[PDB]
Amino acid sequence: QAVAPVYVGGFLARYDQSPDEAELLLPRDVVEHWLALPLNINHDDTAVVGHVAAMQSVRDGLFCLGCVTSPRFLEIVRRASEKSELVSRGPVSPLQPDKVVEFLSGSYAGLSLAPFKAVALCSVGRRRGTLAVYGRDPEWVTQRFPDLTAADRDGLRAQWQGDPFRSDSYGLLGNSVDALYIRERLPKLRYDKQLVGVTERESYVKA
Amino acid sequence: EQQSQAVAPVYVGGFLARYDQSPDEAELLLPRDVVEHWLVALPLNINHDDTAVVGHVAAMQSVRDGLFCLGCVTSPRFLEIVRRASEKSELVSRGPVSPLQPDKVVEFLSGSYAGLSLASTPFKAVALCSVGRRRGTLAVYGRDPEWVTQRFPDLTAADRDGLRAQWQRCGSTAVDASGDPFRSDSYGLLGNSVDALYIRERLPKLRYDKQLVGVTEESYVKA
Repeated sequence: QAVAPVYVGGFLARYDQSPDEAELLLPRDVVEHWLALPLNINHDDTAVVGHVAAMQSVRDGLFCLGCVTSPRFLEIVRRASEKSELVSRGPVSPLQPDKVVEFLSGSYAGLSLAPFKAVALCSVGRRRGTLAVYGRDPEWVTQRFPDLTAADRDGLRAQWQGDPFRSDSYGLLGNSVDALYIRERLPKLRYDKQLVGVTERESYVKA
Repeated sequence: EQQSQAVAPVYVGGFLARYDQSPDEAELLLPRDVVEHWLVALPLNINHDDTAVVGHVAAMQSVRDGLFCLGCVTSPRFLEIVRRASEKSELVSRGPVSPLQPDKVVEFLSGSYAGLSLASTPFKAVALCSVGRRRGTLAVYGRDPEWVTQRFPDLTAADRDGLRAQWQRCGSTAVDASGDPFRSDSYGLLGNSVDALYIRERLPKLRYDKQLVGVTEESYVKA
């Protein structure tokens, strides 16, 4: 099923990465101290598509696993995915094509952490290393990140084991044009890929 | 009343090809002698998608520096989709460069479909796209055909007279026959938008085009 739930994993922050804006600083102790959050689209709270299913502070940063569950959102995505050349091209070599997952991978390639508040799926995160990895199996999703240990995954696994989306296709389309003008979006995304060791050769990542 | 001005027609102009630009790919070659020979309004669509016709081409003219065209976006359904999406754009909310009146629809089109692409009897259609494969194909949107043509420094007063004779002569067209020619929807445009995000060097290409055609000197262009 295309509209079945979709899991998304990735780091919300990389501790060894020094941000340009002081406003983006997120030290380890701060995270461990203040450590379900809604999952929305680009910080629009009228665009909640699911929830954060797990959060773990690991060696390199704060890892998160979210679950996209909104039927309204997933249907919009399904329909849009059918009109995407990128999606039609499919994944690399062995991965099974999955239109909904691939469209999400292409559109919201990054994560952004807004106690806490919420995690937003965005075209690219302001913090580096925040690549979003989508998949149908949460176990598979966490396995895409070389940095995570079995113990890391054990902590995450324990955590993840009305329709909140109050937006529409028009809203996502308006957001899509903003994305086109984020400076250095692809370079930033590729840098993130490198930092977290995730490749398009073993995931649905499009950057 | 206000949302009415938003869905009024939108004119778009720009070069479909630059005679001064040597393309790396042979399939993109379009020499002046050829254009003249080849040179009933052509349809205007979104990224060469036949189910996404939004208007027609009002004028086409081979000038000194290339093939220039002027199109008219008329589709009520497409214009309404664009209007709704434009209300949810941070880019559009920031508005245009000072003197220009904010125009959500025009700004959304300027941002999304910043390029023009010719669909090679010889001429079949013109496509609005995120960025053209031929350099210098920047798309300039506006509510007035005259204003749009005036954005391009290369065009002479004589060049504009020829284009004008064409669009003032262009009354009703076959494309926009007895109804909306658009056979797509917001989902179709949304799907196309993800594709645009992965076009390499999109902004640098758009910036290069803008300078090449002198539009850098005021308009709704977002790049």
